[PDB]
Amino acid sequence: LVYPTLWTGPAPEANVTFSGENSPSGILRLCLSRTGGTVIGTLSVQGSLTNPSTGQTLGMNLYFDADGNVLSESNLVRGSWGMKDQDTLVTPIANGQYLMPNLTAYPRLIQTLTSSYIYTQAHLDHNNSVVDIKIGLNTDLRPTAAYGLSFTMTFTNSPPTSFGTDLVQFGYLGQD
Amino acid sequence: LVYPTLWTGPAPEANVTFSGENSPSGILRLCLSRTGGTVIGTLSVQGSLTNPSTGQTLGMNLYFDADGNVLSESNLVRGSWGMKDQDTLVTPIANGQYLMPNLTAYPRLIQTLTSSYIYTQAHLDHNNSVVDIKIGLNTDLRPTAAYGLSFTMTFTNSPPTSFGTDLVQFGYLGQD
Amino acid sequence: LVYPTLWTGPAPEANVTFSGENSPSGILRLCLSRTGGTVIGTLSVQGSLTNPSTGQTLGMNLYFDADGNVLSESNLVRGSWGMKDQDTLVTPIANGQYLMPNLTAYPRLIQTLTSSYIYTQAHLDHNNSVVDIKIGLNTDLRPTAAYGLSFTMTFTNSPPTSFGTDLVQFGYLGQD
Repeated sequence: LVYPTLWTGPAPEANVTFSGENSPSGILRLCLSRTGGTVIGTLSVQGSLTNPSTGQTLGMNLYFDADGNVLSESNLVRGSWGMKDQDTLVTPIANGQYLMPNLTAYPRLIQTLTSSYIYTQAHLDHNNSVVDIKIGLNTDLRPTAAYGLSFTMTFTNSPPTSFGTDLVQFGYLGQD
Repeated sequence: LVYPTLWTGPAPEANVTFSGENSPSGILRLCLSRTGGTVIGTLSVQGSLTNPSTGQTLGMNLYFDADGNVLSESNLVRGSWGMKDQDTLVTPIANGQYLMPNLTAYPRLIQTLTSSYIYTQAHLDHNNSVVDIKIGLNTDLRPTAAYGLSFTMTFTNSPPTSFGTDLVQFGYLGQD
Repeated sequence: LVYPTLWTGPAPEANVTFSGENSPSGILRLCLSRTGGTVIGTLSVQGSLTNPSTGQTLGMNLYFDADGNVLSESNLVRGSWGMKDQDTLVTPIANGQYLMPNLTAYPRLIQTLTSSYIYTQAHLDHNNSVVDIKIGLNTDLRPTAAYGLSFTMTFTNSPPTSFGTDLVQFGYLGQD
């Protein structure tokens, strides 16, 4: 048993709208691969807010069904998520559940467990400005969702109009 | 060749006894998977100390035999370390050596090599306080032990009565 | 598919020459393994400068051909890069492209994309000094190089006459 790889594609186009935004104004480069029990995530985000949002934090939620497909309520455009085949996405995902966060380790809708979060930080293009990122495993999700993956970015002060981050990695326990 | 996965299970109960403590009062969520020559670890820790520990540091040591079994003298109760089968533990570990720290990269009982340590840090439930973890590969071990992982946690001042960390990750070169 | 593992070996001898030095005065411990779409790197560096360097930063470039062998112009001596067979190093590298950074995600010769970089940090043996490490995916190349992987270490003041880092990890998306 070798597991599939779920991703947004290597070099995707604008594929994420942010809270209170009309059209998609950011690119999310997410990719999940697995060995043994462990899923490994790689992440990089860049966007530009069309409005100066009065708030030091800004977030972005992924919600998945039982097979690992992204649900429409997510901040990611459905089109931009699938299985890795070479340098492309394969659209109808199969056996995605294996790359999702383990439901016993990271119980659904329980926000009070530190053990279900990953705190990390990413560097920003301009200056040595750092963004804190907080990833939430199964913590933030809608009734319809089976799994989840929340990304919350806090800025040193007020978010810039435009930003790109570096490549940030993370690991967590896979389901099954 | 596909390697096995060793872990404390996905949602273990109290399973570590901290130095100077009578009963297990801490939960260690550890998991080691592998591809190629690299072993990937995920760590998350929660504890509470029945007495107020006069000391900034707080450690816990794992000692393994040749097959990758946790030895009695470890801070982990040995009932709580096994192979992954779905969400369960399998108690006779077979071929665990592949997840142990490479004996040539990280020689036994040589504490003077920086290359044998991983310095990382975790976030603590309360505020955002950090705690510095220092994993030591084969550095701290008993005579009878074959391999070792030692975790030391330095708190910014004095350890709290109770605490839970986020999910931390680390990689190292595997044996064989 | 099961991908190979490329590395400098587990406990290599002096195998890297720093920009300006005539002989190798450094030890690079690097290993790349892969699972699914993700390549996972481990890194620790030890070196000493035979002169006092007027330069706060310090850097070493790896340049690879189509199969993932290191070219001569790389700061790493060629002798010290190969495939993993247990604790040894196998020299005709076959099928190494899979461990190299994906060319669609991390375009060649392009340095203005933050997404092509991995900012991280290592701890230095003496005190709790950190050194900032910036890995560049295909950003620094020679006309002959197919792929590239550049490490730049910025020190808090001038770089010391000798140093050793702890073990540091990163992930990126692999080619094919």
